[PDB]
Formats: sequence, structure tokens, C-alpha cells
Amino acid sequence: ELDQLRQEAEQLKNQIRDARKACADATLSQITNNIDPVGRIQMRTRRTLRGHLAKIYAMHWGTDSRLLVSASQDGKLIIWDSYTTNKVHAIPLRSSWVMTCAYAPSGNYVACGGLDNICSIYNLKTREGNVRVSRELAGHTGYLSCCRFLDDNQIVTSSGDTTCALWDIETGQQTTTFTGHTGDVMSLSLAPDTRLFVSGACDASAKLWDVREGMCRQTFTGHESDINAICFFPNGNAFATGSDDATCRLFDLRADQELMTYSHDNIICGITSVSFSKSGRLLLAGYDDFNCNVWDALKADRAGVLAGHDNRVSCLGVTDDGMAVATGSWDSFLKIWN
Amino acid sequence: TVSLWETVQKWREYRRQCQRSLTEDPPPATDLFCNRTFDEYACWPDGEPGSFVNVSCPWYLPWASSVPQGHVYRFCTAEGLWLQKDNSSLPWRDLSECEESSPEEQLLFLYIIYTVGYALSFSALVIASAILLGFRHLHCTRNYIHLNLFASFILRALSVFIKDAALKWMYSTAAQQHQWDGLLSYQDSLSCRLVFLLMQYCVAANYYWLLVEGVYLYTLLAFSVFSEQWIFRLYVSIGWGVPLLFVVPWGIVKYLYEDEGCWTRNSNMNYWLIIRLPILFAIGVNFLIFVRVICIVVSKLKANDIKCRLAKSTLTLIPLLGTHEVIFAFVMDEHARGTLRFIKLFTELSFTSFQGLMVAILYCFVNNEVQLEFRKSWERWRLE
Amino acid sequence: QVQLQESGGGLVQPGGSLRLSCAASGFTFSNYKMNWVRQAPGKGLEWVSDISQSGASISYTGSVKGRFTISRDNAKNTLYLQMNSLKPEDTAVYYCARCPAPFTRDCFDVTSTTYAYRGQGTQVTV
Amino acid sequence: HAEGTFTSDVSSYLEGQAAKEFIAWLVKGR
Amino acid sequence: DQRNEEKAQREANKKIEKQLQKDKQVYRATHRLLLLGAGESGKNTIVKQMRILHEKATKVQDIKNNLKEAIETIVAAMSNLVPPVELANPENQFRVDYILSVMNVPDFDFPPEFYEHAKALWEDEGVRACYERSNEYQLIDCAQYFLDKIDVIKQADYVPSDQDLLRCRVLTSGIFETKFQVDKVNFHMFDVGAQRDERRKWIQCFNDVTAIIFVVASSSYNQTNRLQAALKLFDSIWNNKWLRDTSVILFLNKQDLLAEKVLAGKSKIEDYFPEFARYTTPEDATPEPGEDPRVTRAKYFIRDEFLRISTASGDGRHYCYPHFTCAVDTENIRRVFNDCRDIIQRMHLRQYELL
Amino acid sequence: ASIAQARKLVEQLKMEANIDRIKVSKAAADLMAYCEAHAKEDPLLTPVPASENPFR
Repeated sequence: ELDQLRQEAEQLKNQIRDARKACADATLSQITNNIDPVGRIQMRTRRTLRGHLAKIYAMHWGTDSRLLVSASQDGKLIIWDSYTTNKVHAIPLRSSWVMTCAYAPSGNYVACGGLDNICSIYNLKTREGNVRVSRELAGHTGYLSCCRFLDDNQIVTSSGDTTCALWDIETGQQTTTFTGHTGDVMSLSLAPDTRLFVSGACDASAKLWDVREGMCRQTFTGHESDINAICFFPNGNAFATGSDDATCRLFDLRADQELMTYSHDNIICGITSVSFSKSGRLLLAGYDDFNCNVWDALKADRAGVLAGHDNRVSCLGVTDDGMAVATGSWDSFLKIWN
Repeated sequence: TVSLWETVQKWREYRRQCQRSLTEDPPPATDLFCNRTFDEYACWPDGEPGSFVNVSCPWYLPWASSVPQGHVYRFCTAEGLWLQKDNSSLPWRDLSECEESSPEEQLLFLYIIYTVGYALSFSALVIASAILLGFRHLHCTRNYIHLNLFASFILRALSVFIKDAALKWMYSTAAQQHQWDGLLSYQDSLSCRLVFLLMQYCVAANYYWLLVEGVYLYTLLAFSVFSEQWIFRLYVSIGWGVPLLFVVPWGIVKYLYEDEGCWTRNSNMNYWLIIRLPILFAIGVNFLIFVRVICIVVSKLKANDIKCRLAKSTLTLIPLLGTHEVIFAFVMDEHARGTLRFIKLFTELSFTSFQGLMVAILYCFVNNEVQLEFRKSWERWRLE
Repeated sequence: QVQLQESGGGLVQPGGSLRLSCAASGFTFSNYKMNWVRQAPGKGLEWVSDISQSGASISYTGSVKGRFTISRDNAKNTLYLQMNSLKPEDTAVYYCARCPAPFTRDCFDVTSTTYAYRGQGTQVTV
Repeated sequence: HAEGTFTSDVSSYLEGQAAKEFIAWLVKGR
Repeated sequence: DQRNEEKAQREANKKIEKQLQKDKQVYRATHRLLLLGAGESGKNTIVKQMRILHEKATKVQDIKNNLKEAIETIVAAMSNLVPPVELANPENQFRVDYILSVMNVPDFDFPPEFYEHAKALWEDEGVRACYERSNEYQLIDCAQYFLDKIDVIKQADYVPSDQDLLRCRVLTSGIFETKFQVDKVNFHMFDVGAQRDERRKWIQCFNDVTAIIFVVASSSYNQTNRLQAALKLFDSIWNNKWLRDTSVILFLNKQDLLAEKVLAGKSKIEDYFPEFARYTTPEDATPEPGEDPRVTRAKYFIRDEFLRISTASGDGRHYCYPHFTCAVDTENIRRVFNDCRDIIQRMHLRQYELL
Repeated sequence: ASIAQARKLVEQLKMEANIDRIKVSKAAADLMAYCEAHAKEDPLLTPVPASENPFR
């Protein structure tokens, strides 16, 4: 009978909530009540990257912190040199409705995908010198919303078909499928050791997944609406989530609950993108009201604003050396900030 | 009619004829005679005692043709003197038989109005050009056509200021004296012909940039694809190049066949047509384009205060295309006389002078896309 | 955690009356548009009614107009469906369904098969 | 155009006024 | 050197920016269209006719296959049930006999006699009862769906709807593209396939298409009210903050089908929409020649349902273009071209502040 | 089916309940200790001089 399995799921939900309440001895605001504030963060636009025809959906920094790939729904991947503003590669896409892009850590590959349900891998280091498709990963039955390389041969994807998938690139096959979300998975973020990843979905929940074992270790609730964005804290013990409920939230893995809510009463639009600074003291968040807010991650106070985009900030990324923030937008421009 | 330089030359020729003539003339060798004399206004032959010496009205007079017969008088008295007048060391001379028998008050009323308008248009358009060039979000092909129309209006105002200064230097007491004595003047110089030739160009380029705004708005509303770099380089070629193609040829004609007055006077109306006919083609095509665009605006208002929205669309399209010139455009200079000249010249000068102000207000200052950039920039000034 | 729990559905005679209640928790209730959605046996999900955030803008599907009344109590975080003059075609599982985003006018996906912001439903049998 | 028409009208009028002046200086004794 | 590699990076950048300028001219020349409709709207057929004039309709034989396979296995399994189901008709009538014979026939041709054979079997209550035990034996999941649709697959004009491709697993492409041109103006039409019914995230990709083509079956009222679900979806598209500048081309596609029901007594519209009973045909309504007033009153009422949504929150930034149509009409491509011409002209007049 | 779906949700809720959770004040102290130990290496927190900023 399913009536007793309904009540069995309710009492396990009671047990988990009481097991989370017993560990809540003191909030993060009380622990960080006497730390010095960061003051007013004043970043400015250092570069404006022009050349995309239509709205940019995604960007990803290279691990060299200089090159970056951006994905726009004109059907183009542009790889920029952010120092000189030179375009290094312009890659025409088979499908123009790209929703995600990823730069591989070795620098040899970029991936992208979207409404075609396909993660297309592009070789940047061919022997003739052009950029061609090395692989098309088919098998999702919903749009590709996020992808991240684990290495040159492995990539994790998230999809509108409510699943995530680990792919073997040289074979084209799904090694592991990650099921358990009940809404469209919008974003994923790899742990720094790449043994775990978190995914944020349209069921107002975030899930921590084991990569090699393929199971959901933890589920994190507390958001009111769809989670559009997710990013690990730099030590890999916490992560932040951006949502359509106009709040950011910080979740700790080892405490299994929400530590902090980053909101303001004058903020009523959803968050599209989140990223931490290199120390994790700042949580940068892109918004639907065309701005990016810099949050004090420990004190939940707004420390600054990145203003200057004329349309929806769709994506946001901090360099691996922490020197710069890139913001992509629906106005077709990328901006580099310090 | 007649210039200083014809009358000066003519006089110099009369002066030459009297200079010789006095030596050639033979003495009457009688008592109490008066000496022959050229008073700078007349050549007076030697005079009989106690008689009115009656000299013909001079031929250098600009009013001579209206006075074919006339005689200036001086009295040679019987005691050997030209008759002195009452309390005068100068001899008595009667000139009323040789005189001539307000149009400037309405020329001053015209000149004041267009200089106030051109100044307010120059003031509003250096601000309007700074706003469109300032915000990079406003950069598009439409605003690039707008900025070139802004520049074609500022240059017309500057040429009007320079032409008005030149007219006051060509007609100065100093210049006049220079002509009376025959020394070289401003009126005889290629720097004076180029000031009014540049006036021709900046006027004709402004009409052809009003033409480009008509044609480009017609191209967008005709709905078929165009090359955004070849058609725009053609539009800059149409707006600046076509005027050089007919102002430069009208300068050759004035230099070879009508080089008098610094080219400020239209004496042969056919040479005048070289500048005006080319400018009436651009006004006429802008009027037809004005019809089709309002015919499009009417058709959109049927599908979706209908007379009030259509009237607001008409009155803001009127300075963008220069359709106020269609009224008195076919009232030609050759045929326009009396009160009709005043009102053709009043309506054309005043509205054109204020047209640059209207385009700065309607396409920069009240523009909603411009006003959104001022409010988002003040929103980014509330983060300082 | 978003939770919607419907109650009040039972066996009723034709022409009878029934009041449904949706107990909402885990979100700011007054920020969201709320919907009632039903599923007849053998049919798909069908939108019944919605109500705006303040409770002003109210719409119904045509087959329930004049018969069903929707209301909300923003203080008690609860949504109501007052069902009068019930017909045998009203026999359905009735679901209380939240609009997916706050402060929005559009309300997508509330009749989708696997919509997350929707309760488990109460059976109404006429 | 009206600029040319006004400039021609101003220059033809001021051409004749200076000639009247010239004759007047001649009458004054120059 | 450092500046020698910099000039090599400036030269590769200039080779990119020239190519991007040629790509920019192609992009600004093409009008992108999102074709959207309720599943059984006639849309897919609209995509078929628009293509023959200049991949979804190709898969009509895979849906042919499933219905026949479903009929085969039930009549075959009927034996294997412990109580073999008695058919309400004691005789097969040869409908059962033909279905046996059809077993394992390579490249079956599905003749009209095959359908009526299957049609009459499926309505037989004995077969009806053998479907409750269908859970017990091996059967395809789309069995009942296609079996109740024997009538629709009959016609040779049959192009399967999105829900038909959903019940089977044929769709693999997320977005289907149909490129065509009207009056040397290129058009790029995108249809959505193999996406879930939760649209609120992926609909944001189409905020800057020229128009959304929203096809509706007007014959749908009396899925309880396929038309109310079409009205809620239109309301969400019209009032979504990212689609607030996107115009919507509206086609009411089943004019002929809508018509047969209204003349029949097969409609009873005033049951699902009680405001139809006090609705009158508008004065600016211009009916087609030889059209019934019962048809025109129902035709313009369904139009006024969609216009009641769009006259609120329109505000002169995006527009609804309703068209009364049929799926195979040849005028339809032209109606998209005329609305897209009106959209681009209205956009340019807003940028000059004339509209 | 719905029972086979709801059985798996029961199984997942049992594996998520048998985890060892540390205290929140312990977890907050580990995050506070990370941001202090890496504050000198954060260029967005303390601005670098305008010589080693490659976006100068």
C-alpha cells in the first residue's frame, strides 16, 4: 500500500529534520558576529568583450585564468584572451540554442550544449589548426543545462530530463546516470577534488552526488523556488545556491543544513549565477535586475554591486587565481571586473 | 542694379575726361570770368560774369538713367567770382534737379529671428550630439544617421554666422572707402568667394542629410534586407558627396561668368537654378517619403486618441524630414515679390533656424531610450 | 522545504457540498499565486481555479463557475476551495498547486505531470 | 533655398546703399 | 618575441572578426520563429505542408507499427489467460482471423480492411475486458492510446501530433528546424521535440525570436477542455517577463473540424465556457463566404478568449496576430510573412517614436 | 509504477538519515577559519597594487 509509504516518508522527514535541529547549537551569524566586515567592495569594469551577436547564456574561465570560452545563442563559442581582448577561436555550432559551455582543465577541449540535448566536445588542438567536433554525447532526453569536465576523457552533464550523467568521452557512452531530482536540473558544481558534485534543480532542492559510486549522498532543502545556480565553497565542505526566490543560501555538507540566507527586502528578482571569491569570503551573485551583488559570505551583508550590464546577467565566473570576475549577460557582452 | 565698383569706375572715367578736357578747353579771355573747375561731383566749364553756369547732370550718377536730362547750377557773378552761398566758403551750388526720388526694417526683423534660432539650434545640438556619442548603448545605425544630420545642421548655422559677418565686413565704411579710392578690397578675393560657396555646400548637404533620413526610414519600413555596411557607407556618400557634385559645378559658373559681389548676388536666375533645382529634388522625395510613412502609421493605428497619436507622429516627423519646406518651395525667387517674398523668406528662414533645436529635443532629449540611459546612470551614481 | 497538504475530500452525494483546504508551509505564502488542479480518472491534469497573491484576481475554469469558490488566508498560510452543487463529473483527485516563482503574473507548468510545487492531492468522489 | 535668397536680397540692397553714400561723399566735397 | 606573438594574435583576431561580420549579416537577415501549440493542434501537419512547398512526419510508420503490435499481442494473449476471454461477438468475423494472419508480417501495409478489422475488435467488450488483464501479460505502454485513435490514423493525410510521438519513443531531437523563404526573405522555424512539458526554463531561450507561432485546435473544447489548457499556456507566455517583448502569431487550426461539430450539435460550447451563452458575434467580424452564423459565433468567441488575455498587458510592445486556419492551407506561410513584416515595421516605428 | 517510485524514495531517505552530522557551530568555525587563513590570497577582498593586476 502507498498510503503507509506516504507516512513512512513523512516520519523519515521528521527524523532528518530533528537530527538537523539537534546539531543547530548556534547559527553562523552568531559565530561570525565579532569578525571585522570587509567594507565596501568597489570593483570596476576592466574589459568589455564584444563580438557575440545574441544573448550570452554561459561562460567558463580557463584554469590559466586568462582564456575563457563564452556561449551565445547566435550559435557561437568564442574563446577570448581576456588580457588583450583578442578572440582566439570562433566556433560555429550545429544548433544555435546553446545553454551551457565548459572549458577543459587541460585547455585542449571545450564543450557546449543546450536544446539539442547533446554535449558536443570540440578539439582545440587539432593538427591542421582548425576547431572541429571530436564527439557528440547523445542520450539525454531533455535540454543540456550545465556541463563540466572532470578531465580530458570525463565530463558530467545536467539536464532538463531531471537527471545528471557522467560521460566517457572516447566511447560516447554514459558511465553513470544520477537520478533523484523531480525537476529540471539547472546547474552543477564539481568539488575541488572532483569526487563529489552538487546539483541544483527546479524542485527547490540541491543534491550532493558521489561521482564514482553514483548515488545521492545528501539532499538539501530550504529554498522556496527553482535553484538556478550552484557553486562549492573553496574548501569543498560547503556550497551556495541561487534561486528564483530572490535569495542565496549557504549549505554546509557536514552539518547537513542551511547556514545562511543572503537576501534583501529590495531584492525581488531571481539569481541566475553564483560564484565565490578565492578565499570564499565573498559570494558573488548575478541577478535578473541586470546587476551582480557582492555578498559577505560570513556576515550575510551586501558588500558591493557590479553594475553596468543592460540586460539579464546570465552567468558569472571567478578566475582560479582569484584575480578577476567575468560576467556574461543577455546584452551580448562579457565584462571583466577587478 | 549698380555696384559701388561700377559707379567708382565710371566716376574715375569722368574724372579722366574732365582732367584732360579742362586743358583742351580754350579761355574766353574776357574780364571777370570764372575759372573752370571739377568739384568732385561735376565738371564746371569756365564761366561768363553775372550768369548761371548750367552743367548737365552727371553720367556716373547711379540715378542717371532716370534723369536723362538735368543741369546742376553754379553762379558766376559779375565781379569775377563764383557766387558764395550764405555764410559759406564753398560756392553756391543747386543740386535738387539731380537727386534720386523702408525695405531694411523687414530684413532686420528677418536677420534677428534666424540668428536666435540658429544659436539655440547650435546650442541644443552640441548637447544632443554629446549624449548620443556619450552612451554606447545608443550606438546604432539609426543614431549614426542622426549624428550626421546633427552635424549637417550645426555647419549650416556656423555658415549663416560667417556669411552675416562677411556681409558686415564687405559693406563697412573702411571697405567702401577702399572701393571709392580703388584699392583692393575684401569684395575682390577668393577668400570671400569661398565663404559663400561653403554656405551653398552646408545648406545643400543639410537637405541631402534630411533626404538620407527619409530614405533610410523608408528602407527599414519597406521590409526587405539591406547590407548594413555598404548601404551605410552609401548613405554617408549620398549625404556629403552629392552636394559637392553640384555646388562645385555652380562655383565654376559664377567664377567664369558672374564673379561679382563675392557671389552674394543671384543676377542670372539660371545659374541660381544650378543650386536650387538639385535641392528641390531632395525636398520632393522627402515629401513623398513623408506621405508613405504616415500612410504606414495610419495603417498600424487601425489595427491596434487615434487622431491625437497620429498628430503627434506627424509633428515629430516634420523636423526629421524637413517637410516644412514643401509649402513655399514652388514659390520661386524669380516669381516671389512683395508681401509673398516676406512670408516665403519668413517661414523658410525661421523654421529652418529652429529645426535643429526641434530635432535635438525630439530625437535626443525626449527620446525614451535616451531618458532610460540617464536614469540607469543615476542609478549607478547611487552606488558611489 | 515546500510542502502542500490537501484535506477535506470525501464521498458526497450529487448536488452536495464540500470544502477543501490546502495547508502550505516552507515558503512565504502571500508572495505566490495559488492554483487548484484536478485529475479525473483516466484523464490528465486540468486547471480548476487560481487566486492572486492578495486574493483580488480570481479566475475559474468554465465547468465550475458559479459553483466553486476559491479563497486564501495569508495569515494562516492556507488555501480554500468551497465546492457547491457537485456533479459526478467533479469526481477527481484535487491538487493544491503553487505557482513556481514569487511575484510573477505568469504561472507555468502547474498542470504538468511531475510538477514539484504541488501537493499529493485529496480524493473527491461524487 | 531661402539662405541664398536672403543673402542675395541683402547684398543687392547694401550694394545700392553704398553707391548712394559714394555720391553723398562726392557731394560733400570728397 | 612578446610583440611578435601579439601581432599573430591580432591577425587571428582580425580573421575572426571578418568572419563574424559575414555571420552578422546572415543573422540579421533571418527571422527566427518558435512554433508552439497544444499537442493535437494540427501544427506538425502545418510543418509538413510548409516543407513540401520548399523529420517529424517521416515517423508515421513507427506509430503504424505500435497500434498493430498492441492489437496482435492482446488477441494472442487472450488464449494464454487462465480464463481465455470470450469475445462479445462469438465469431471472429475474420477480424480476429486477419490479425492472427498479420502476425510477424515483414513490412506490413496496413490496408483499410486491416484497420476496420482492428477497429471492430477493440470496441468488442470481450477485447475490452482482456485489457484489464493486459497488466498481467507483456504489452506495449502506448496500447490503449493508439487503439482509441484508430479513427485518426485511418486517413492518409495523417501526420502524427506531438502527443503521438510522446506516447511512442520516436523523438530524439530536442529542437527541429525548418528553413524556408517567402519573397526572398529567409525564415528559421524551430519546433520543440523531446523536451518535458515543464516549459518555464527552456521557453526563456526564445525571448528574441521575431514571433512565437502558437497553433491552437479551436475544435478542442469538449483532456477535459484542450482549449482552456491552450488559454492558460497563452496567458503564461503573454505575461512572462522575458517574453514581454515577443509577439505571438495565433492560428486557430481546426476551422473545418470546428465547423462540423457546431452544425452537428457535436459541440455544446456553452457547457465548457458559460459566457458563450450571452456572447454575440462582433460587428467587425468578416466571415468566410458561405459560412453558418453558428460557426462564426463559435469561431470569434474562441478568438475573443485569446484576445481577452492579450488586450490586458499588451501596452504596445508585443502583439497578438490571430488567424482562423486549417493545417494544410496554402495561405499559411504567407500569413506568417505578413505578421513578421508587421512586427518589424512596428518595431522600427517604436524606435522612431512614431507608434 | 507509483509504488516502485515511492519505495525508492523511502530507501533514499533511509540512507540520508544514517549520516554523522557535526554541530553547526563547528561547521561555522571551519568556514570562518578558512576565510581568515586565505584572506591574504584573495585579490577581490584586498585589492592588489596596480602593477601585478594584469587587467590594468
